[PDB]
Amino acid sequence: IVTTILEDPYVMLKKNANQFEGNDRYEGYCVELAAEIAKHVGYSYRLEIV
Amino acid sequence: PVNLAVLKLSEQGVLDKLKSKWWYDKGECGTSALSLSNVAG
Amino acid sequence: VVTTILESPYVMMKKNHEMLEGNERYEGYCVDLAAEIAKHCGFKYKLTIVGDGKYGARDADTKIWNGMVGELVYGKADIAIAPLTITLVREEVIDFSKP
Ligand SMILES: NS(=O)(=O)c1cccc2c1c([N+](=O)[O-])cc1[nH]c(=O)c(=O)[nH]c12
Repeated sequence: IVTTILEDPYVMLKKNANQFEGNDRYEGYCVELAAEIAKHVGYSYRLEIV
Repeated sequence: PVNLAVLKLSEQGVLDKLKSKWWYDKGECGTSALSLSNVAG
Repeated sequence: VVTTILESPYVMMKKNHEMLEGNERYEGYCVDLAAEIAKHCGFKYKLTIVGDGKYGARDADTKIWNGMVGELVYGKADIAIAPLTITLVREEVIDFSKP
């Protein structure tokens, strides 16, 4: 599980968040950073706001 | 594995490309003689 | 034992170094940085210069480290306060502090 906070270009909810499920409900910088490390280390994750 | 992965991203240049995208690529902004405009009148 | 390296602005040899034996032989930023570290640490420091005159890189043929890095892994040096860049391969062999 990933803990994060919403602030500007790091993490912000995606356009039409009503029609979204899971990790495809967020977009930003830290979103892409979370994606890169999860692959290199090797574990699936789930994003959650504080 | 995370600490070393961070160093793996930085040295190769993953962060630097990613920082260029969200700031600039996804952005909405962007001789000292007598000029012609001063005399134009 | 405190291993360092000779640089232009960091570790300078003072004038009249023959007339001053010990820690008075050198003066710079990196000398005072060690004193700040030993203000909150219980350790006795001796200004020891590395003999090779190298930072540290494992050769292709030998596959063995040299200099301040070489002294750390093989177990000779205790602490290293010097202008040393923190890279990927160094972290695999020796632990580094915060920048
Ligand atoms: N003298 S220099 O022109 O600036 C310089 C040039 C090239 C490599 C350097 C280096 C310095 N340095 O600042 O003395 C420190 C340092 N430390 C390391 O750990 C390393 O791998 N390479 C270096």
